[PDB]
Amino acid sequence: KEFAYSEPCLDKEDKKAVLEVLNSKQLTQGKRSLLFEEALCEFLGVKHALVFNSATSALLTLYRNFSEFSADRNEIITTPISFVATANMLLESGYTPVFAGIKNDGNIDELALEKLINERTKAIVSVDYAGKSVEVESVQKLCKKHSLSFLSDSSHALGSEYQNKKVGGFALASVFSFHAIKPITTAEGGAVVTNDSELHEKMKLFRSHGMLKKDFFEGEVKSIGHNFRLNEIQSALGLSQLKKAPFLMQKREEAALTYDRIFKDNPYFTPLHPLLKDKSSNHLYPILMHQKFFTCKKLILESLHKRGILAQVHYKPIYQYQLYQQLFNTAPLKSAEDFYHAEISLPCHANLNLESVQNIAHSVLKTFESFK
Amino acid sequence: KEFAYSEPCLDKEDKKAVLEVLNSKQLTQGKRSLLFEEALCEFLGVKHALVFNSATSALLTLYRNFSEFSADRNEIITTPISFVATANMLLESGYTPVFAGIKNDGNIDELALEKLINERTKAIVSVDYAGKSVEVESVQKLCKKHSLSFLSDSSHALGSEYQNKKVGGFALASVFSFHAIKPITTAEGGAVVTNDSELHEKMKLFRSHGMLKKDFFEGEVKSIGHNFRLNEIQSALGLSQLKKAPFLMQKREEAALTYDRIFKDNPYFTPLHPLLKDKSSNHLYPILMHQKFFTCKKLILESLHKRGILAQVHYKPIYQYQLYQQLFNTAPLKSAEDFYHAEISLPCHANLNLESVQNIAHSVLKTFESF
Repeated sequence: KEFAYSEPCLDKEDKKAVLEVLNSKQLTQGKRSLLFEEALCEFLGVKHALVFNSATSALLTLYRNFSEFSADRNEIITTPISFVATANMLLESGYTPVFAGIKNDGNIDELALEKLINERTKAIVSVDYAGKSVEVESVQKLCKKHSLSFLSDSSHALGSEYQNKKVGGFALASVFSFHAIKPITTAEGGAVVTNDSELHEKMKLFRSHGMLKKDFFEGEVKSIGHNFRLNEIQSALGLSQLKKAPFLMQKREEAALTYDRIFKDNPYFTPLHPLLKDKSSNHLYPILMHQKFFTCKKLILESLHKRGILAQVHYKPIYQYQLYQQLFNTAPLKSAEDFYHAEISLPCHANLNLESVQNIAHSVLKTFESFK
Repeated sequence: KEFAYSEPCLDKEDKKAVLEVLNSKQLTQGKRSLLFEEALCEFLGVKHALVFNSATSALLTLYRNFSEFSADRNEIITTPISFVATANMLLESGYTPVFAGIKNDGNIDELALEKLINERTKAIVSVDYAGKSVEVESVQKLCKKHSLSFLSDSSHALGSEYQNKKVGGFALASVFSFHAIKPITTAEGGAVVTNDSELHEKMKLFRSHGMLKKDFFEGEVKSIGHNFRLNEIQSALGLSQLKKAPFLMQKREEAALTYDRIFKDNPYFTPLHPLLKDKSSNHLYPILMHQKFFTCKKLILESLHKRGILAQVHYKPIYQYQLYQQLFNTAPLKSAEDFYHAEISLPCHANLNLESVQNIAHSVLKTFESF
């Protein structure tokens, strides 16, 4: 009885909505992506939404279009505790990533950003790690104080709130992901949401060949564009999943709460969930091992896998990859290293019932006792 | 009724294939894209196939990866008669397009190509117009001679043939589209096929974050990559569609033959379909107006639309786009400007029955008669 760390959660209505699209003659560039984009705007309380084939494609369109590029303003500060894509797309946009420290919770350290700004600094890119909001008030005030763009990678955090308001409209722009195992899914897919109308329209054309309507037969191209559209089949699934996002988020919060209960005051590791101040998407359920276990990681992990718990680790500090060590040869950050050595993401998704969570939790405990 | 120039043609097994995926816990990065890639290899007779979210992503991926970029060899020759993405992706790859001349069959003229090869030339990019294969054997030589890469944008041409051999394994790599209205669809999708194993592996990495699998928990990244994966839902549809690609192509062929019959010896335009010498995918059915009609295109098309025929023109020559003026200022080519004014694409797709074709054809003639 094997448990992936996350799974898609599709139901009858989701399937019904996909079938409906298979019966029509518009498979792409149609009503359903617009409908999906409108429903996100409503859901998040923002003005503008664009859906893409992936969040990685959405990150790129944002990075390329928030402002024009200047070799004099070429550094962007971001976290090294993110999926590599957050960084890879900076490089594809011509920026140099500058890596900040993080906190116990895995989020970018709002205190340690000051130290790192210089003349080259163009933006801060934050990540709502595990779906937990970063300290928005701070980064905003800092970004204003320094004429910096605030960009939010909120891939994990569709549904998450900060001071009882849903993440999405705190930054110049925010990226979400609808990858298979994310809070809601379109199989693959992402979005950029924004309150700036000019940004929206500019990254709308980047998304689709830079084609402006004209004759009906003829169009105009003033700038480059790709084909990063999200098709109608995946838009229908998105609509359908969105309509139940608060229910799905609550099923995960329930899993989190069962874990907390059973894990309370254990001698082995610190779960992050009880430390939440606002509502979270609960994309991941992280535990942070105590130092004594660091040299056991792999053995701890293999021992979990053998019990059917396919635990993962989020994330390897980005600067540690070969690509980043060749380009920047970055000096390690202790906040990053410690978190990486400590973090384990346990199974957490909407489809896990009480029994499975109980079994998994008790079983995690047996694993750590196995050592000492 | 209202006739769009092309449509998807899905059936009950297409619909059944998609449901099997929704019932599964694997919606992306799964068996089915591998299977679809495999089935594309078997269909084409090539060693490697990679599927992407769109043909534009496949192009960028090929363009960025077929060789390392050098400011010295920064010129790639291509046709101006192609969808824009063909060039937008050259710009994004830092190359400069050199627009060649076209034949009146819409294809890049394989003779006006030597004139253009200089010191900074890296590759030739042909487009298989309307599914018609370019003069492959003649391009393979001009590229072998001048040490250039041959890259084929065969977007429209899955199923097409050259000297009774499937288009796909003639170039260094070939790109196909599975967009909603292409020979087969995955709604949105594309592919790069190749017989070059090193290039396959490199493009595979570019398609997915550059992530190399180490053990279960860790990987390595040595070069950037994106997220241009095709998911399991569309792969499943791809497979179901590919299995009937020959049937669908033969429906489009029959529709073209009907047009051909009704249009025989007409005094208004010349259709391209009868001119073929090899099997084509028939992605479009192009007709070329006689010179004396160029002057009224706007009114001829509006009255075609008026009768319900949603005809289209492929293509506005790429250099005419504001963007390409600002950059290269390109002086018009006589062959491409002509073809542009002459061309109208009539509806052509697998679901267009005999009555419909016989009606559209009749309406087309009536519209030209009234001028």
